[PDB]
Amino acid sequence: MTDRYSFSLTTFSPSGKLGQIDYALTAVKQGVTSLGIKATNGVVIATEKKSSSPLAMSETLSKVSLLTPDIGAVYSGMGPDYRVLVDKSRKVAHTSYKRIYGEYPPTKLLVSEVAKIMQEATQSGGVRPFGVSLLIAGHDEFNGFSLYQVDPSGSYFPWKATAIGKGSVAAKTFLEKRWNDELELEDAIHIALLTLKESVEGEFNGDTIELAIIGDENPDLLGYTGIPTDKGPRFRKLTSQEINDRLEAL
Amino acid sequence: GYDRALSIFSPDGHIFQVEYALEAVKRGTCAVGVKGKNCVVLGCERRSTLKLQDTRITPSKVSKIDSHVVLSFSGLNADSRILIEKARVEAQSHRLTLEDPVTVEYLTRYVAGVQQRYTQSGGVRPFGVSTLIAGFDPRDDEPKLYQTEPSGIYSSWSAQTIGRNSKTVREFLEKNYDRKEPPATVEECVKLTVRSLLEVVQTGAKNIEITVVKPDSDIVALSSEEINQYVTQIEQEKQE
Amino acid sequence: DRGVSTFSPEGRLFQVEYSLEAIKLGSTAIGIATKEGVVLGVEKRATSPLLESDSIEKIVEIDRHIGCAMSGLTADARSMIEHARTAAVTHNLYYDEDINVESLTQSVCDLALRFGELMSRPFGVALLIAGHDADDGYQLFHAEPSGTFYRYNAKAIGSGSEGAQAELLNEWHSSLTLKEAELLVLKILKQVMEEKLDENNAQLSCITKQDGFKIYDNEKTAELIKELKEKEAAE
Amino acid sequence: GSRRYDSRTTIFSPEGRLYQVEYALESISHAGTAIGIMASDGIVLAAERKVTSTLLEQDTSTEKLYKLNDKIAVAVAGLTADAEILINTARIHAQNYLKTYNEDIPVEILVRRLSDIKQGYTQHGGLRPFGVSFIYAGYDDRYGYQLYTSNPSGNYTGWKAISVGANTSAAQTLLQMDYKDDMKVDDAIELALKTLSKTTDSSALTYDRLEFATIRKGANDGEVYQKIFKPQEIKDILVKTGIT
Amino acid sequence: GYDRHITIFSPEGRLYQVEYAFKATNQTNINSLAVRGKDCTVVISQKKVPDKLLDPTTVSYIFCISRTIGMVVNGPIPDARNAALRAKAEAAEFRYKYGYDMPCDVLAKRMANLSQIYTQRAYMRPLGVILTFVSVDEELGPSIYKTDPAGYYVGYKATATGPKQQEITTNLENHFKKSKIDHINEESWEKVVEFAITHMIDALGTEFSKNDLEVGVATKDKFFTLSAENIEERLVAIAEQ
Amino acid sequence: TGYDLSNSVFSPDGRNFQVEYAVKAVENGTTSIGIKCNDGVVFAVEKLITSKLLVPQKNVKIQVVDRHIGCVYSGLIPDGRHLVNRGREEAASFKKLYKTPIPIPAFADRLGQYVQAHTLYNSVRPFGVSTIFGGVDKNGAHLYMLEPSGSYWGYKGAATGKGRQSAKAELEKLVDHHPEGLSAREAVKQAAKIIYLAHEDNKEKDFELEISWCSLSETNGLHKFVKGDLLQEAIDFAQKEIN
Amino acid sequence: NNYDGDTVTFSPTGRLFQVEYALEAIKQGSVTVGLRSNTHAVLVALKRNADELSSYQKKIIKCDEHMGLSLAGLAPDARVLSNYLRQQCNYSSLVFNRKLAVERAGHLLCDKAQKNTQSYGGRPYGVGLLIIGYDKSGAHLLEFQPSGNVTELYGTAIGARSQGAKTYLERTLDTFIKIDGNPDELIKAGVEAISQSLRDESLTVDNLSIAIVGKDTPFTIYDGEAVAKYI
Amino acid sequence: TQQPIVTGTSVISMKYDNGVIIAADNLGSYGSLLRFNGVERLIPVGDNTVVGISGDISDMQHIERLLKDLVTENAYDNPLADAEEALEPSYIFEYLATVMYQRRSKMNPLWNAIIVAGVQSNGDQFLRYVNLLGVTYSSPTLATGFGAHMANPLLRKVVDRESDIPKTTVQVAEEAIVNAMRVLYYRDARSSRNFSLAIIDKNTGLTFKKNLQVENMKWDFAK
Repeated sequence: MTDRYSFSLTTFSPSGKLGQIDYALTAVKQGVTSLGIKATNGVVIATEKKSSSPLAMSETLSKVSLLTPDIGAVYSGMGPDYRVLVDKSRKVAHTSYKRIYGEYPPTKLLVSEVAKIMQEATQSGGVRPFGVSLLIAGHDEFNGFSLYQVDPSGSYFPWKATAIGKGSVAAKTFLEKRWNDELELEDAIHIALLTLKESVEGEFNGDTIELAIIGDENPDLLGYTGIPTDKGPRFRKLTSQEINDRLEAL
Repeated sequence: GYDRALSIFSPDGHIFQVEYALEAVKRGTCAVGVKGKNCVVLGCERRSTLKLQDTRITPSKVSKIDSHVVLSFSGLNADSRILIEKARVEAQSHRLTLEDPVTVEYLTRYVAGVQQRYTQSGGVRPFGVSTLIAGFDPRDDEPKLYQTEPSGIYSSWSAQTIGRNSKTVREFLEKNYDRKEPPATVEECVKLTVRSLLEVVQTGAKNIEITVVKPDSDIVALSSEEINQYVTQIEQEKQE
Repeated sequence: DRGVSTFSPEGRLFQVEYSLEAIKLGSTAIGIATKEGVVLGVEKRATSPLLESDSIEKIVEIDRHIGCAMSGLTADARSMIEHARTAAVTHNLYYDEDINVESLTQSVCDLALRFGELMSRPFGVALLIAGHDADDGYQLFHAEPSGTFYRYNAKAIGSGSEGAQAELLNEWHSSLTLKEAELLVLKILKQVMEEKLDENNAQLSCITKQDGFKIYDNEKTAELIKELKEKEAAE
Repeated sequence: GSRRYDSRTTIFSPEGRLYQVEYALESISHAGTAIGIMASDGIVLAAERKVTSTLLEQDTSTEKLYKLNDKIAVAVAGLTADAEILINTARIHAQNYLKTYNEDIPVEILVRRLSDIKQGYTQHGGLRPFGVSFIYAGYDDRYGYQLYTSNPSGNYTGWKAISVGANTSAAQTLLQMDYKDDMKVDDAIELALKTLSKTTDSSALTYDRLEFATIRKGANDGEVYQKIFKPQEIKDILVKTGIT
Repeated sequence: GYDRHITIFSPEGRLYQVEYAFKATNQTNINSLAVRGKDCTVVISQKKVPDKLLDPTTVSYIFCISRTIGMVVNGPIPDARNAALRAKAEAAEFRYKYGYDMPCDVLAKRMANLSQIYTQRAYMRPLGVILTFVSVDEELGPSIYKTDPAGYYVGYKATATGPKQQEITTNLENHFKKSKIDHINEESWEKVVEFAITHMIDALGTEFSKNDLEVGVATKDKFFTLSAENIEERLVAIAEQ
Repeated sequence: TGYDLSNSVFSPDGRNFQVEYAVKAVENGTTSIGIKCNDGVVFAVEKLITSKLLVPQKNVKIQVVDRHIGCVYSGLIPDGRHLVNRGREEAASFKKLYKTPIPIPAFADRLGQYVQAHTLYNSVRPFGVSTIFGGVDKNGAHLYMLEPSGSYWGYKGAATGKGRQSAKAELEKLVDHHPEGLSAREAVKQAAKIIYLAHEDNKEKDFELEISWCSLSETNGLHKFVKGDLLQEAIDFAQKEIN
Repeated sequence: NNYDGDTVTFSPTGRLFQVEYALEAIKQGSVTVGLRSNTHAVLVALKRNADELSSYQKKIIKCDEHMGLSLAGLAPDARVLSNYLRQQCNYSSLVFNRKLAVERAGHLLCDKAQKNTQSYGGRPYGVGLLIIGYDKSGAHLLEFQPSGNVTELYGTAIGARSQGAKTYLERTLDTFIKIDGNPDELIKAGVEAISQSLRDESLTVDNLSIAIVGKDTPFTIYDGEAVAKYI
Repeated sequence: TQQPIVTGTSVISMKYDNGVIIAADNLGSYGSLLRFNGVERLIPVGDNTVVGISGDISDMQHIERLLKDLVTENAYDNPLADAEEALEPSYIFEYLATVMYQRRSKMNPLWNAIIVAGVQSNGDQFLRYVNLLGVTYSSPTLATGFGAHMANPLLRKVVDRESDIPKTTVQVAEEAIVNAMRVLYYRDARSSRNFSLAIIDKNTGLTFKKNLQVENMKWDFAK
């Protein structure tokens, strides 16, 4: 035995292309649409819960994941690759930051760590690149609210608003017309729901849509009282009912 | 770890990776070495395809390995730095354990050994570099000039050249260098070295570098104007 | 591609067979064993007249009682010589005696098949190992990259080997003197060399019980070349 | 076994070229152009972001210009993710040197170290090289203001003015034409922006498509200041030099 | 075309070795079904003993992973037992480290993560199996969680696996469309097994003897398999109404 | 194509062709069988006499594991020995930690997991043997057969090698004609007959019969070779049935 | 063809070509014979020279006072395998004060060769061995193939033209097995056996190599004028 | 490095004309506490060897498992496992002696003193000693611990040198051994009344006697 694949499986072709990265981006293109919009007082990330079977309980499959109390993530592409990246991202937030500085990392630096992991799967021996693009939304004291996209290559970019996957080209055009620097969080949620409806074929309700926000601190979700400086997580996943309430004012 | 045998024999008994490393040397800028009666001169070609270069800080082609030995090369520039660093470390290690600086032959034998090792070790490619190593042994006034190549073979030379168009300048040296009477002075040796490069170089401007090494750690690099005076005198004798 | 340790359909290791081809391109080396000593001779083959030929080192001392000549990719021989010298000295340290010529040769040949995916390829050089010990007297061995070694009364390796070996077949007998062997190596080297043989492009050496391993001066060899010329003109 | 699938990233071609290095250089030729110009009183770094969007958050964005320490900065051309791996290594090397000798690392020593790391990936390990070319702008008290470049081969060279990325042939000709030795920073700022304006593949050169930086002794008395320009500051210098 | 031999991307962004592992899944020609009751989770699977020289008691694709968790496998037996041994080791280690029984959904995630690694690392091949984990979880109640060679997993109200999974799936879908609830509203596990067998008979259009089936039942604090005589009693009750 | 050049590669069918090619080496080997009786198991194997120069009864093929398990195999003999060596290590570590001798089903999985592991990577070759093994433990007699894929099941009777079809048919008759069961001494006699009958597929060269058994009443649950008078009695019974 | 690039690949008919190619190296090797009675065991080997100036390659290697072998094929591989046998014989004596049984020595050689046929990167051994010995159960002769197959025999031969000697031993079986307490006659039978494999060349004084082990006879090798008695 | 916890006392033995005899009591002491009263310290290996062990009982149980494994291993691929290639007393001793010396050389000894008694293939008597230090020696009589000081003097009166062995019958030898065990019970505070005795004879084989008791004792003179 032993892993005898100690050589790169991603290499430059004569034209300068890194084939395996391009092919990973193609897998992302086939993936279900997900989006993110930044407001003045928050950020929203959303996607469709494309259920593989009606016998499947789609609530047990989480496409939108909490990374830290103030940082959340969504994806387009290969689900299993995303799941392991969320596990690694949660751990690296602790090992390379919280266990050193006694606080959670700022959004840009956690994004940087996830990007590094994705870059290494593009150069290390005997592995393929991750077949996902991530959208990471978060808040921290000194940088405020932010939204980042991370690609299979490991490259990352900050966005005011964006979309990835199936109908991203049409969705990004829709977002360009609606986005301004004076949006409140509720306005951004409204725009998110409008944008997402275009790429969804079948049912469009709280049970088929997954949506989360980075907004105000939620002391009701902290689990304890007594420490004034601890005010609760800014990440909150909207319920099925909360989504449907905003679909009547749609 | 990556263990793949990159340097292997072919049916005709050739190791192509070593032979292709020589082709990288053929592409590199020309280097020449000439030993006189009491000195050795190292000449190097600078391709003038790159102007707007900062010549103060750009890596120079001749490198001191110790205060008494120098090394020049033709081939991959990045590869040569690894050989130069290893040679410099070994030179200090030799002083530390033997309490005497390296002989020119010893330093050559070490660098050549490193090059050979990279031709039958797994997971590595050969160095795309040939070197000219020159200097004087401690407390000795006899000039020394050696050559190494990617395969790891080395030998001593009265005069030698490596790199692009080295076939032409070797032709010149073979008819102009007399063994019974080598260039008796520094002037004569530098003149013969500049002459040999002028067969190949183009403009005698910032394209020719000259370094003179004398006994007892006396090493100096000639400036543009000093070399320009040799270039001037050579062609004025040629107009006849 | 294909394994470095692969067998051919004929039952031979590809890489070993290919290294033997590299040795055929090497400069000639000849050895002759007599009851008065063993002689070793080589063709230097300088690539240019500006190359100082006395820096070409194709005959090498392993110990006082063992010498060695090489042919092929001569850079590959350096680690083999290093190992041989270390083995000879180490045995003297452990046993307070000289090592047998055969035992030294066997130790060198143990390195040969240590390649795979250890070193990445076989050695591209063949060795003639000559020496003397009390048990078996004057000996000459031929060490190959296959790991096999044969003892020889006389042997030639390199580019002019099959022509030289046919010549050694006719000339060798069990009563040869050391002087006769010296001239015989010179005669056969002169026959197979491209350039005209002189003291600067050829080198002689010998191993005797009394004086041990010695590389001959260019002045000493020059006299033997002159002695050869005169005796060939004598009939 | 596994040999079947090995691309062999560290071999010579019959012509004596390194396949992967050559192909990595081909990749870099499609990256946004980065320019460095060295003057007597400072250094300029100018670089073009690749076809952006109106929804990109520019003021928090960085893809071209990176700080290595207080005295040295780099301009990137190639894979951004690859560059950040090397940049972090370079930042650590600078701090290692500062801890060991209690002096800031000389520019060339940092450049040589990163270049040696790139070289290693071309000779051993069987891994793909880094698809990155750097322009190093820095200052130390030995050589003063210095410009270097390094590429995937691990070769590095010093420059008075240099470009990497797209359209380097056109850019280098324009720089060679207008550069003079007695030039000052304010003149060099103008040359860098004028060169990018002519070589760009975009229709017009605007503030949102640029990253800009200067290293000046325009810091109060014998010391050096790095200035990573803000979006509004790039907009102002574009108006000042008469490009918009 | 070596992108088809190892787990690297094809130009279409596909992993062919993963897709071919899904095909190996149906090599046994066996169909399985899982449903949830009020207090239990039932899993049934076809049993085929084609050789008379075989000892039929040793032919099984249902595994007792822990006291609480059961696992049925769709795919070749060597890969099935590989996955079974690992799942047993993981469940035991979990209890030792964290002081409570490994939940069904957590074990499914863990095995799914292991599968994901085989799709990304070249030296390891995917296992040609689909794993259906069942239990009555102390927090979530009756649970069905299914893993595949892509590293995908999800919870189910009910599920089916095998060559004729679609027929069984649609049959189950139609029943839950009528009842409008996420489970079989029945008190005893015996009647939930009877429901499971009845609806497999309806979907496949075949009758079963006691030796043609294999049944596993999960209740609070234990998972167990039924004997041939326990299944016979189940078949008799089905025929008598 | 090219899917059959490397181990652990799935073909578009979902097949591992290298494992299927290992089966061909098994089918090329000599015939070996196993019979499960009332309180134990019997193993028998065909040994081809390639030459008169082979010393009779010396080249023993059946192998013991621990003191209660017997193993026989058809195909590449060295591969079988490698598998038995591993089995002996597995049985030793089990007994070291748990005191009791390894149960037969437990032992079966240890061999199974090891053989299956040689289908997971391209750096190893699958086993070129099918192994028939078993013995007596606390729950009674057990007989198993293990294939190159790692697949194994429990058996009433088992056969592998060049004459497996002939042997299987004979075993199926015994199962039908004896639902109550077969005695250990009967099973030895029947094993001799079946090997003699299966030798028709290898009729060119003559052969040597080798039998072993584990029985609760006849061998105290220990593995023993059938020797001397009991072996000759079985040879006579076999020779009588073919004529 | 497409399945002979390495030892880790079966062919579609279930063959291992690298092992078969290693077997071919033995057939190119010089002939060597092995035979035994109930008191003694004998090896006879035809040594091969490179030319008339060269020595004749040694074929027989001593492993212990009671055991040794003869080789045919790659000689360095025989050195590796014989070194391993020397160590195993030695381990048995030092740890258990016990002379290693010849049958157990065969089992150890089989297992060592097998590992080189199932793993990537390695290669099969390219040599065949004939092991003779005298232990607690009398005289023994073994034949080793680098496939891993080891076989106990009364007599055999391996190498080029070994079929002639093997047929002779098959005829003489009933005669030479009875040569008890007469070492010279058992060697005569072995020298007569190896003669059935000679063509153009005959057995000379530096050509022939003989080894013997028995009841009160340590493993000893005869070369040179010591075999002139049998020419 | 450790300390012995549960321990066994003397093992005694001697040669006679046709074989060897060995004996040891059935106690496992816990310091001065006579804790375990049914411990067998003579362990037969086949039908030709008996290994007697004193010292640490946990280490004794480990050695017992090594010997059990040795028999299993010897039977592997060995058609003559119950004949010419059976385990000899000399093989069993040399193996144990190797282990003991290796363990002391790693500074982690098996805290025991061991006597291997048996008869070889050719009928020769085998009797040799080995301990925690790897020290070995042979003698017509051998004893460990207290036995060395009290049993040997009595047993040496029967067989004083090699030439006394053929003159010593099995009845005389057993009588001497049994008397020595009584003397040890009188005088060793870590001994018990109950003991085991084993005879290995070249004609009658291995006779293993359990549940023997020290009898014919004198106290009456308690004056």
